[PDB]
Amino acid sequence: GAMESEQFLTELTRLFQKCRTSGSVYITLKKYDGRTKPIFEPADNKCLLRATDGKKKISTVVSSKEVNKFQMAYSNLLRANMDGLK
Amino acid sequence: PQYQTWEEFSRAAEKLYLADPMKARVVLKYRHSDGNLCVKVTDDLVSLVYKTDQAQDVKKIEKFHSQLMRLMVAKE
RNA sequence: GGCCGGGCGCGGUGGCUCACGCCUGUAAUCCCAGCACUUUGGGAGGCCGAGGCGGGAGGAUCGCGAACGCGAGACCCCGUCUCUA
Ligand SMILES: [Mg+2]
Ligand SMILES: [Mg+2]
Ligand SMILES: [Mg+2]
Repeated sequence: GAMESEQFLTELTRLFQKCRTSGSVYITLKKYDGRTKPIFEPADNKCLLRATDGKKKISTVVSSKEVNKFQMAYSNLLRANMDGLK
Repeated sequence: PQYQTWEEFSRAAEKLYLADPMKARVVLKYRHSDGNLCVKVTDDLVSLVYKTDQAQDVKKIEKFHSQLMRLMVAKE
Protein backbone atom coordinates (compact mmCIF):
# COMPACT_ATOMS: atom_id res chain seq x y z
CA GLY A 1 0.00 0.00 0.00
CA ALA A 2 0.89 3.67 -0.32
CA MET A 3 2.61 5.38 2.61
CA GLU A 4 4.67 8.40 3.69
CA SER A 5 8.26 8.35 2.44
CA GLU A 6 9.68 7.72 5.91
CA GLN A 7 7.48 4.69 6.56
CA PHE A 8 8.35 3.42 3.08
CA LEU A 9 12.03 3.28 4.09
CA THR A 10 11.22 1.28 7.23
CA GLU A 11 9.07 -1.17 5.27
CA LEU A 12 11.70 -1.40 2.52
CA THR A 13 14.30 -2.46 5.10
CA ARG A 14 11.90 -5.15 6.31
CA LEU A 15 11.39 -6.33 2.73
CA PHE A 16 15.15 -6.74 2.22
CA GLN A 17 15.34 -8.63 5.51
CA LYS A 18 12.45 -10.92 4.55
CA CYS A 19 14.09 -11.72 1.19
CA ARG A 20 17.58 -12.34 2.54
CA THR A 21 17.21 -16.13 2.62
CA SER A 22 15.20 -16.29 -0.60
CA GLY A 23 13.46 -14.15 -3.20
CA SER A 24 13.89 -10.96 -5.21
CA VAL A 25 13.48 -7.38 -4.05
CA TYR A 26 12.16 -5.19 -6.87
CA ILE A 27 12.33 -1.39 -6.68
CA THR A 28 10.84 0.83 -9.39
CA LEU A 29 11.43 4.57 -9.77
CA LYS A 30 9.50 6.90 -12.11
CA LYS A 31 8.69 10.57 -12.54
CA TYR A 32 5.15 11.22 -11.25
CA ASP A 33 2.88 14.03 -12.46
CA GLY A 34 0.21 13.67 -9.78
CA ARG A 35 -2.45 11.93 -11.86
CA THR A 36 -5.01 9.81 -9.98
CA LYS A 37 -7.09 8.61 -12.92
CA PRO A 38 -6.58 7.38 -16.50
CA ILE A 39 -5.41 9.84 -19.17
CA PHE A 40 -5.73 18.35 -13.66
CA GLU A 41 -2.57 20.27 -12.73
CA PRO A 42 0.48 18.11 -13.54
CA ALA A 43 3.28 18.07 -10.95
CA ASP A 44 6.84 18.54 -12.21
CA ASN A 45 8.79 18.04 -8.97
CA LYS A 46 7.69 14.56 -7.89
CA CYS A 47 8.67 10.94 -8.45
CA LEU A 48 7.21 7.68 -7.21
CA LEU A 49 8.89 4.60 -5.83
CA ARG A 50 7.42 1.13 -5.54
CA ALA A 51 8.92 -1.92 -3.89
CA THR A 52 7.80 -5.53 -3.85
CA ASP A 53 8.94 -9.11 -3.47
CA GLY A 54 6.14 -10.08 -5.88
CA LYS A 55 3.62 -10.61 -3.08
CA LYS A 56 3.85 -7.66 -0.67
CA LYS A 57 3.78 -4.13 -2.11
CA ILE A 58 4.77 -0.74 -0.75
CA SER A 59 4.86 2.66 -2.46
CA THR A 60 5.51 6.34 -1.81
CA VAL A 61 5.85 9.71 -3.50
CA VAL A 62 8.95 11.84 -3.04
CA SER A 63 8.91 15.53 -3.93
CA SER A 64 11.73 18.01 -4.36
CA LYS A 65 10.83 19.14 -0.85
CA GLU A 66 11.78 15.79 0.73
CA VAL A 67 14.34 14.42 -1.73
CA ASN A 68 17.41 15.45 0.34
CA LYS A 69 16.44 13.63 3.54
CA PHE A 70 14.98 10.75 1.55
CA GLN A 71 18.15 10.30 -0.51
CA MET A 72 20.33 10.32 2.60
CA ALA A 73 18.40 7.48 4.20
CA TYR A 74 17.67 5.65 0.96
CA SER A 75 21.27 5.53 -0.28
CA ASN A 76 22.39 4.34 3.15
CA LEU A 77 19.64 1.71 3.10
CA LEU A 78 20.66 0.33 -0.28
CA ARG A 79 24.37 0.15 0.58
CA ALA A 80 23.70 -1.56 3.92
CA ASN A 81 21.17 -4.15 2.68
CA MET A 82 22.70 -5.14 -0.67
CA ASP A 83 25.75 -6.78 0.90
CA GLY A 84 25.58 -10.22 -0.72
CA LEU A 85 27.82 -9.59 -3.75
CA LYS A 86 31.49 -10.34 -4.47
CA PRO B 1 19.87 -5.52 -24.37
CA GLN B 2 22.32 -6.34 -21.57
CA TYR B 3 25.44 -4.19 -21.10
CA GLN B 4 28.74 -5.62 -19.81
CA THR B 5 30.43 -2.23 -19.40
CA TRP B 6 29.01 -0.07 -16.63
CA GLU B 7 29.89 3.41 -17.93
CA GLU B 8 28.49 2.49 -21.33
CA PHE B 9 25.22 1.46 -19.69
CA SER B 10 25.22 4.54 -17.48
CA ARG B 11 25.53 6.89 -20.45
CA ALA B 12 22.94 5.11 -22.62
CA ALA B 13 20.57 4.84 -19.64
CA GLU B 14 20.83 8.56 -18.86
CA LYS B 15 20.36 9.48 -22.54
CA LEU B 16 17.20 7.37 -22.67
CA TYR B 17 15.77 9.01 -19.57
CA LEU B 18 16.47 12.54 -20.79
CA ALA B 19 14.88 11.77 -24.16
CA ASP B 20 11.49 11.42 -22.46
CA PRO B 21 11.43 11.48 -18.62
CA MET B 22 7.74 10.62 -18.18
CA LYS B 23 7.98 7.49 -20.38
CA ALA B 24 11.05 6.09 -18.61
CA ARG B 25 11.17 3.78 -15.61
CA VAL B 26 14.16 2.65 -13.55
CA VAL B 27 14.01 -0.78 -11.97
CA LEU B 28 16.32 -2.46 -9.43
CA LYS B 29 16.24 -6.15 -8.58
CA TYR B 30 18.28 -7.59 -5.73
CA ARG B 31 18.75 -11.27 -4.89
CA HIS B 32 20.80 -11.75 -1.73
CA SER B 33 20.56 -15.54 -1.94
CA ASP B 34 22.15 -15.54 -5.41
CA GLY B 35 24.41 -12.58 -4.70
CA ASN B 36 23.41 -10.52 -7.73
CA LEU B 37 21.92 -7.16 -8.59
CA CYS B 38 20.19 -5.96 -11.74
CA VAL B 39 19.33 -2.48 -12.97
CA LYS B 40 17.15 -1.58 -15.93
CA VAL B 41 16.07 1.59 -17.67
CA THR B 42 13.29 1.24 -20.24
CA ASP B 43 10.75 3.38 -22.11
CA ASP B 44 9.04 0.24 -23.53
CA LEU B 45 10.68 0.84 -26.91
CA VAL B 46 14.13 -0.10 -25.62
CA SER B 47 15.26 -1.93 -22.47
CA LEU B 48 18.75 -1.18 -21.21
CA VAL B 49 19.98 -3.75 -18.69
CA TYR B 50 23.08 -4.10 -16.50
CA LYS B 51 23.44 -7.24 -14.37
CA THR B 52 26.23 -7.82 -11.86
CA ASP B 53 27.58 -9.89 -9.00
CA GLN B 54 30.48 -7.52 -8.21
CA ALA B 55 30.16 -5.58 -4.95
CA GLN B 56 31.83 -2.45 -6.34
CA ASP B 57 28.84 -1.98 -8.67
CA VAL B 58 26.41 -1.57 -5.75
CA LYS B 59 27.70 1.94 -5.04
CA LYS B 60 27.71 2.72 -8.77
CA ILE B 61 24.14 1.52 -9.24
CA GLU B 62 22.94 3.24 -6.08
CA LYS B 63 24.47 6.59 -7.09
CA PHE B 64 23.02 6.16 -10.59
CA HIS B 65 19.56 5.40 -9.20
CA SER B 66 19.97 8.39 -6.89
CA GLN B 67 21.01 10.82 -9.61
CA LEU B 68 18.06 9.93 -11.83
CA MET B 69 15.75 10.46 -8.86
CA ARG B 70 17.09 13.99 -8.37
CA LEU B 71 16.55 14.72 -12.06
CA MET B 72 12.95 13.48 -11.89
CA VAL B 73 12.07 15.94 -9.14
CA ALA B 74 13.81 18.93 -10.74
CA LYS B 75 11.23 21.26 -12.30
CA GLU B 76 11.79 22.37 -15.91
C1' G C 1 -20.27 -2.72 -18.95
C1' G C 2 -15.79 -2.12 -16.74
C1' C C 3 -10.50 -1.22 -14.69
C1' C C 4 -7.74 -1.47 -9.99
C1' G C 5 -2.68 -6.22 -12.94
C1' G C 6 0.06 -10.11 -16.09
C1' G C 7 3.51 -14.35 -17.80
C1' C C 8 6.39 -18.97 -17.13
C1' G C 9 7.61 -23.25 -13.98
C1' C C 10 5.64 -26.54 -10.25
C1' G C 11 1.36 -28.47 -7.43
C1' G C 12 -3.90 -28.49 -8.18
C1' U C 13 -8.86 -28.29 -11.06
C1' G C 14 -13.01 -30.59 -16.36
C1' G C 15 -11.53 -25.43 -16.45
C1' C C 16 -10.90 -20.36 -13.93
C1' U C 17 -9.69 -18.20 -9.28
C1' C C 18 -5.36 -20.15 -6.18
C1' A C 19 -0.34 -21.81 -2.97
C1' C C 20 5.08 -21.95 -3.78
C1' G C 21 9.42 -20.56 -7.14
C1' C C 22 10.92 -17.33 -10.99
C1' C C 23 10.16 -12.94 -14.57
C1' U C 24 7.69 -8.58 -14.16
C1' G C 25 3.29 -3.91 -14.86
C1' U C 26 0.00 0.49 -13.35
C1' A C 27 -1.58 7.07 -11.07
C1' A C 28 -4.63 2.80 -9.32
C1' U C 29 -4.78 0.07 -2.59
C1' C C 30 -6.45 -3.62 0.99
C1' C C 31 -8.84 -8.17 1.31
C1' C C 32 -12.43 -12.72 0.99
C1' A C 33 -12.60 -18.15 -1.22
C1' G C 34 -15.24 -18.59 -4.20
C1' C C 35 -17.20 -19.56 -9.67
C1' A C 36 -22.56 -20.95 -15.99
C1' C C 37 -17.27 -20.63 -16.31
C1' U C 38 -13.31 -19.98 -21.30
C1' U C 39 -13.42 -11.79 -22.14
C1' U C 40 -13.76 -17.04 -15.67
C1' G C 41 -16.16 -16.09 -8.23
C1' G C 42 -16.75 -11.98 -4.31
C1' G C 43 -16.22 -7.42 -0.55
C1' A C 44 -14.44 -2.34 0.87
C1' G C 45 -12.68 2.13 -1.35
C1' G C 46 -11.46 4.80 -5.97
C1' C C 47 -12.07 6.04 -11.00
C1' C C 48 -14.27 6.43 -16.65
C1' G C 49 -13.26 3.94 -19.88
C1' A C 50 -12.38 -1.37 -20.83
C1' G C 51 -11.65 -6.07 -23.09
C1' G C 52 -11.41 -10.03 -26.91
C1' C C 53 -8.93 -11.57 -31.31
C1' G C 54 -4.94 -11.10 -35.08
C1' G C 55 0.10 -9.27 -36.16
C1' G C 56 4.91 -7.19 -34.42
C1' A C 57 11.45 -8.83 -37.94
C1' G C 58 9.30 -3.07 -30.36
C1' G C 59 11.01 -5.66 -25.85
C1' A C 60 13.33 -7.23 -21.06
C1' U C 61 12.74 -12.19 -19.56
C1' C C 62 12.02 -17.48 -19.19
C1' G C 63 12.89 -22.02 -21.58
C1' C C 64 13.97 -26.34 -25.27
C1' G C 65 16.72 -29.49 -28.84
C1' A C 66 21.51 -29.52 -29.05
C1' A C 67 26.64 -29.09 -27.57
C1' C C 68 23.88 -23.86 -34.40
C1' G C 69 18.49 -24.05 -34.64
C1' C C 70 14.12 -22.86 -32.07
C1' G C 71 9.94 -21.83 -28.58
C1' A C 72 7.25 -18.88 -25.02
C1' G C 73 6.89 -13.85 -23.45
C1' A C 74 5.74 -9.03 -18.58
C1' C C 75 5.39 -4.28 -20.68
C1' C C 76 4.80 -1.60 -25.27
C1' C C 77 3.00 -0.76 -30.53
C1' C C 78 -0.24 -1.57 -34.87
C1' G C 79 -4.77 -3.57 -37.01
C1' U C 80 -9.69 -5.16 -35.91
C1' C C 81 -14.15 -6.35 -33.29
C1' U C 82 -17.22 -5.87 -29.02
C1' C C 83 -19.23 -3.72 -24.22
C1' U C 84 -20.86 0.55 -20.94
C1' A C 85 -22.81 2.23 -15.75
MG1 LIG D 1 -1.55 -5.52 -17.88
MG1 LIG E 1 -9.53 -13.53 -7.85
MG1 LIG F 1 8.49 -10.24 -30.97
